[PDB]
Amino acid sequence: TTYADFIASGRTGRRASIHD
Amino acid sequence: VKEFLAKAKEDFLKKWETPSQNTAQLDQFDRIKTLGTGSFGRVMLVKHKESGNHYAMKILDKQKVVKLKQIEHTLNEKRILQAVNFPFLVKLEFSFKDNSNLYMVMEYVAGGEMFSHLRRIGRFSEPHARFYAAQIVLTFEYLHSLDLIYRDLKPENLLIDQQGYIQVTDFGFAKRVKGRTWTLCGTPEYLAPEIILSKGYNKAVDWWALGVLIYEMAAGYPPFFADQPIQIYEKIVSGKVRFPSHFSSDLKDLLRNLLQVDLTKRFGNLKNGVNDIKNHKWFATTDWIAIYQRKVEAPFIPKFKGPGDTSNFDDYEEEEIRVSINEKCGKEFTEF
Ligand SMILES: Nc1ncnc2c1ncn2[C@@H]1O[C@H](COP(=O)(O)OP(=O)(O)O)[C@@H](O)[C@H]1O
Ligand SMILES: [Sr+2]
Ligand SMILES: [Sr+2]
Repeated sequence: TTYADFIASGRTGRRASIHD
Repeated sequence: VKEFLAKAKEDFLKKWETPSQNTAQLDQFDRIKTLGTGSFGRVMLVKHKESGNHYAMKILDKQKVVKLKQIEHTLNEKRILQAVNFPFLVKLEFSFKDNSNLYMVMEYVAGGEMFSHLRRIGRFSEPHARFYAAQIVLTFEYLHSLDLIYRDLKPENLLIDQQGYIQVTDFGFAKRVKGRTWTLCGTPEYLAPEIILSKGYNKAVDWWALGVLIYEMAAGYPPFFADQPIQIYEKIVSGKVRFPSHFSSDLKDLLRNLLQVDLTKRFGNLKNGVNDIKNHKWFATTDWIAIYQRKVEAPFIPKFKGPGDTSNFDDYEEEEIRVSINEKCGKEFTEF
């Protein structure tokens, strides 16, 4: 399921900002 | 209303023109614990000796800010935060600096990040997500009327207070601009495609960000996700999005209008402005004046065990504030 794929992804925790 | 912002914009302009400086000093507070850590510093729960009040102190290492070339962005953050005043924006209480760091003392929002509750519960129901979305809608209308673009909406930057209402924090990328800007900044999952494509952009990116937020709250996962940001970027510019089967048709229609790659068709950026959003069907039951006055009963109230309670925040590795005997980058942060 989409949820399954999300929970298995490496971006489920706090997301950091980008500066570039 | 249309004239509430009148008065509002007047108070902002005075504080924007002539900003407050050095309104406290480090020895007035007792540092207690870390609430959230970041790129150039952290946020700690502190306690004001003279009054006994708890606050949230953001500490920025000057040397680190300069290294990552965030001087202008940092000055922006403080200059704007000290000038704004809205029921759903975190209140900046004090600000000052020393040889090594920059400090911003704000009100302490004890409920924790919306992020933490969102991940724990899984997802919020539509009326619950609508409650929170309504608040952002009014805040962005307030912010845009002052020529400010937020640029960093995400559950991690939204705190729930004792009433269950939200307070927007972190103005790291907030900027006052009439026209368009070009900085690639924000958080991957929430970046509008025109930011990625480097076309130059305006306030429309915030409304895009709102579509992503509402989607995440209701689905429990962002519309565009992957393991690596570049992969995420690829997805965003395609605009191809799928909706959970449980999303109401009214919600799907609002999101198709917010998550629109063509600014010419993006809600919030049309002749009717914010009203295209406020008058949408999904918001029909929402009484905007009741939200603003905070009289609506919040659907979720975080558990509170007295002030100075940090139960709603995960734990972090503690560090000791380091203050050099030599002034660091004094000229760069003269206006702070
Ligand atoms: N006024 C506040 N009250 C309570 N917690 C806060 C407050 N401000 C920030 N925090 C916590 O600290 C974290 C980082 O604050 P933030 O301003 O976003 O720092 P950064 O710019 O390093 O990302 C937030 O996600 C939140 O958990
Ligand atoms: Sr942040
Ligand atoms: Sr920031």
